[PDB]
Amino acid sequence: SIGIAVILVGTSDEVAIKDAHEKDDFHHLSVVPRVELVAMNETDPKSIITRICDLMSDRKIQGVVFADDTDQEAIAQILDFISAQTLTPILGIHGGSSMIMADKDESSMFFQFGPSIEQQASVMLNIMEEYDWYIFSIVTTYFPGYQDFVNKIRSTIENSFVGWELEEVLLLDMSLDDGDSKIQNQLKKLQSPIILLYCTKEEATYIFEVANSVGLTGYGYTWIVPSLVAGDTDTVPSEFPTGLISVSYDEWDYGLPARVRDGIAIITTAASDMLSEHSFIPEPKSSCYNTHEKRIYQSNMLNRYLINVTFEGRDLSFSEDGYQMHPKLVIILLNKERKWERVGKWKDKSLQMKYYVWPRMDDHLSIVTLEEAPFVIVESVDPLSGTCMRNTVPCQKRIISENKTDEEPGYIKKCCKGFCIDILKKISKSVKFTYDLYLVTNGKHGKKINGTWNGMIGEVVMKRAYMA
Amino acid sequence: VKLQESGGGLVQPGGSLKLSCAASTFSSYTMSWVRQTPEKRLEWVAYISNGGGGTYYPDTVKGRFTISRDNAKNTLYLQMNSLKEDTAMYYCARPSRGGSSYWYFDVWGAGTTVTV
Amino acid sequence: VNIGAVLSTRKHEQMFREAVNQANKRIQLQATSVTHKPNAIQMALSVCEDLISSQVYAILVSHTPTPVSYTAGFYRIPVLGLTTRMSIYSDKSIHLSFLRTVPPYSHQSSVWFEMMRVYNWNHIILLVSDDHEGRAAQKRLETLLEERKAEKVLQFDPGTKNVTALLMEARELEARVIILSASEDDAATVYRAAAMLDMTGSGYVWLVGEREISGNALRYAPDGIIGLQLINGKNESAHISDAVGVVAQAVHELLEKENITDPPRGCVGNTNIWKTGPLFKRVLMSSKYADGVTGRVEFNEDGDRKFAQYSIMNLQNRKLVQVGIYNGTHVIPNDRKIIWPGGETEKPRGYQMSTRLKIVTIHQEPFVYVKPTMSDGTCKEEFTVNGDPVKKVICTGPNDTSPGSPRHTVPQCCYGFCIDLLIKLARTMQFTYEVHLVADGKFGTQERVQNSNKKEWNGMMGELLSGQADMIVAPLTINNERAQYIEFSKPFKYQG
Amino acid sequence: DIQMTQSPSSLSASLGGKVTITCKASQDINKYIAWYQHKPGKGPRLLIHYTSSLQPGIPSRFSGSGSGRDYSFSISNLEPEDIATYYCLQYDNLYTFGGGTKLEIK
Amino acid sequence: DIYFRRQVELSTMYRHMEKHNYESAAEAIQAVRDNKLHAFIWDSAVLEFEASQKCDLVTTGELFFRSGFGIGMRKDSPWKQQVSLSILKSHENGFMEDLDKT
Repeated sequence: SIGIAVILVGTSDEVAIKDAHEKDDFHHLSVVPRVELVAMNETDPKSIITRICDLMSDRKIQGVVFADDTDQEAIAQILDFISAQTLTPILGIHGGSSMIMADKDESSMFFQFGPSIEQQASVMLNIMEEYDWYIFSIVTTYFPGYQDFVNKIRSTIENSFVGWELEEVLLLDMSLDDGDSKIQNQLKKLQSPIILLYCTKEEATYIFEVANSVGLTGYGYTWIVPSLVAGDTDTVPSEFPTGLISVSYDEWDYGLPARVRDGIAIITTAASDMLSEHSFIPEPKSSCYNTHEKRIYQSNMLNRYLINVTFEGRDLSFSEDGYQMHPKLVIILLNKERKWERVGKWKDKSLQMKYYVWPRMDDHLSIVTLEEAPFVIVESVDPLSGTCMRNTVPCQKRIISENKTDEEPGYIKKCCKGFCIDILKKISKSVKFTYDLYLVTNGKHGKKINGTWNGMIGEVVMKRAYMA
Repeated sequence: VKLQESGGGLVQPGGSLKLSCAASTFSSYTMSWVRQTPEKRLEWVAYISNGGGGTYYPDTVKGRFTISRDNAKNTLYLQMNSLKEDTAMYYCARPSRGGSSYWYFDVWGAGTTVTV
Repeated sequence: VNIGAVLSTRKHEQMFREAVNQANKRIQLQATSVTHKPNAIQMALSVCEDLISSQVYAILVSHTPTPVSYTAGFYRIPVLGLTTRMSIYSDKSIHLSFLRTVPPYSHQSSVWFEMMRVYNWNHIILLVSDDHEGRAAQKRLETLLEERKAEKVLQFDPGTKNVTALLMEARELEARVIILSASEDDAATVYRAAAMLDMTGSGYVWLVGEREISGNALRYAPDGIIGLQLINGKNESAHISDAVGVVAQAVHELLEKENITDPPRGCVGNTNIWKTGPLFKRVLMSSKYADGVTGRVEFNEDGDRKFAQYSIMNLQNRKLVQVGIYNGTHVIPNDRKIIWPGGETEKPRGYQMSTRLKIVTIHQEPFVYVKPTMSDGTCKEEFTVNGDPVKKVICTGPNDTSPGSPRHTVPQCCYGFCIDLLIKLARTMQFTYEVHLVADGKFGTQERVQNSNKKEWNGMMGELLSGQADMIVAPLTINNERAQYIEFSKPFKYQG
Repeated sequence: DIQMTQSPSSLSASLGGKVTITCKASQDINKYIAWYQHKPGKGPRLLIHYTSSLQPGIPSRFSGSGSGRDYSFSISNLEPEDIATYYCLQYDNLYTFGGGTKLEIK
Repeated sequence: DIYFRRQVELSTMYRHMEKHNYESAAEAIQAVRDNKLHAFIWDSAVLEFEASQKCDLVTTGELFFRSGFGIGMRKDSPWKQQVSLSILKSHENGFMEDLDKT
């Protein structure tokens, strides 16, 4: 006998959603919860309020779940209104993002389900920190979450980033603007390649009209924006270029019925009896018109308990601004036919990328070397970052293994120093170069046996696009 | 899905008779069953959740009763000890809408007797 | 067109509709019914009992105004001025746009900053409670400081229970100017603890914000308090009249433009973002007015009036007499005879030149030694190789006597190179001085702490920055990073 | 746990009369009600939900009203296939039951 | 640590420095004589005194970062013109030569 709201989505399978949650055995905790389904598909504020507090007036309701299709603003802030008006816990939402910003003061609320915008920026650095490729651009249009975003990527890009170049670029606001005028002055600086900003889908279609007008669409560039602008769903216009990779947390998240079970478990596990030090009996609210001063003592004890609760290998927790504390993460998705194909999974801090090189990127060379005396020194990697600072060279060494699987060009990129590497870093700037540096495997460098050559000359005679 | 009881008896006065009720999806479905008085009262006997936890009784038969269930064979297990003054009929009842919570069944069993 | 309303004063609703017939000279208008209740939730229900006829209108009314800035900011419904003094309601992150008429509580920033140039330069310790109401004013006054010097600021969010410690620390600091911007119960709390500390008396107390006059505060203040008050800020009839005036000027100006399409008349079936919302924001943000009944009102980026006229008051302990007026540039009064209890001479600046200084040192031989004392407090008198008296001073040693976890401070005894040079400088320059050792012993450096964007200074130099001392006499090198804001001297020696 | 007590002891009525039996629990139930009927030796048949919501296959012969902890349930127009005994269920804590009554025909 | 962290060409040396640092001067001075630490980097105005009393260690010559220890004051205190004079006066009439001779 606890009151749990449902999900009102105008499409889905409420049977799988019912069945998923009803196998979580919440005994050994205090009373057992319950569910009551209803549905709506309209997205105005008034229908939302007169349904939420109608259900509040009928049932002794503890908490509220909600998700409709893919509208973020048409839910957000309205929820912060009803939560602070009712002093009752409310789950995080699907069908809009539960993200972009829980900016109001959660001293009477708190609802959320999602990674923070900075945990997304940290994993966005570690992803581009898998191969090369330091932070290029700055967020140009006005996110409301801009000054924290840039002051966190600035405050981490200096005290712990492995030799990064400058950011000659700033923030404008082309909403009040007449058109393509000040966006023309920012398309010059904007060097190569870049990082895209946080904007809207319609205004991305706008800024891509300006970028197509100047010539930034092809041109050898890539673009990272973490999903919230254009990748909200499986729908994209054809005016998006094939460089427009983007990371989210979700293709198997909230909408899943096991996620629904997880959401049921977070509110329900935080029992009043589980609060053994403060065995208080919750007196739920009557209706959405009064009884707001009765929860002054109850909700503060509840605010401390939602953070790290233990579950059945699914320890979900929230920050003060409502995020995880180990959020569910996905990798960047890319394709070229209207374009999101899945490439990855991230949990704690791992990446386990599907390829060790980015496809779609002649002056690209492979170069094969050998570890030896004062010429090419091979040392191990940093145990916190993987890359190399002074060396700044992959040296993707292959492993010889059992004769049932191929070699390992995903073995960890051992540092390579010496005198020839310092020569190579000058010879690259002398004309125009691009490395693909890797080691020999048979270990028979500079040998001619009966018929053939081995080692570095062995990979010379096999015409493998080489230097030595 | 249908429920059929078995294991009926009170052949020892004050003994222990493990009765059962098999089902033919019952794994996500909790269980609680019923004895009947000579005044026919559908008094409760025991309580399990669907997941084996939540082992409880009402105040009539507390202190003597050993409780289990098996969702593989879709069966319950509880030995009747303090029905020794009754000529009761027992049936099994599977509450609707599943879960470790409880709702209103139409999914009841068949009905068998327990006699001293 | 009609005109929505939120109840506040009934006869003001009568005169606005009477004023609409006046505004009919510019494109015809009417007004609708008005409602306000004690239930915020309900009033959020009854927004589209008024928004059904909101296909081409704007309305925002004063008295918290919380459920209406969010509702009529959904469909991009243009929101106008009112009577608010909070700061969450001027932010391009909470709501879209809702012009303003009265300047906020923090927005009286520059009347103080301009007062310094009116009399004499001052140094300001600024007391501010821990809320946005004050962090905004701090940021604004630091943006004013970053033009063309302030001691420190404090934190007192929940300050209403024996908060004399904070005021006890400001007594030690060298500052006679107090800036206090808090609530009236916090004003009745600081006035208690300063009277017990005699800072109401021989000290000075400067009295910021409009939340210091009204409330128990005027029961609890001495003669000579200076407060501020805006011109006609409680004449709400003058507000509703200038409201109907600035909308009558805005309607004729907006109706003459193109792409004048209107939002729908349904209130429970809309889902789109109506594109004439930004055109309404554009025509309102550029609406400079000639004159009304409230003085000339123009508009800033926050939709405030920016040209508010502020009335300068003073308490002669029998009435708050107003002495002068404000107009962007302050008008210089002439009946302004500012008192202090005090008498009349203690009105200008007045800085207390301290003669007792606090010195921080570190253990570094052969420059500065550290020795435990004898059993009677006074340490061992010794002699040199020549039999000369080794001049020592009693350094206050650390609490962390032994690098572990114990925190016990003891009188130790110190001597050496820097000690002798400090002796000569103190005899030369008339210094009363105390010497206490450093907290940890890491010579001062810079790093990013508290996992954010704050870089504080560890160790000794942080104790110089935080006001724990006033001179550093130690082997402290000269670097580019320390000399960013710390002035040095000719450096004793030359080494590498 | 919470325990219930129904009352009183009888459904003495003729063909098509009116009787009403009350759910009385030790604690507030918020209209947590059910109603079942069975022959001696046959097995229960559901009647009533939350808002006295009847069942498809169950006629409109059964109605009721009440709230909080006290509920009344009325039976009329009874055909003598309902030689039964009527029982009320509460589930605030895990399950709750009382005495209940049996039906006789005079 | 500021001088080493500032330079880019010495960065690998700084990366070798992070795993063995100490917290005070006397810890490393005692640790050099216990052969746990083959070398140490500090000021000359401490090591030339230490090489005259604890008579087992030696310096090795050249200098890198030539500066001098100065009096640290708060910014724009009014003593900034007095103490910059009297120090020079103490460098003129032979006071500091008596001080370091003592």
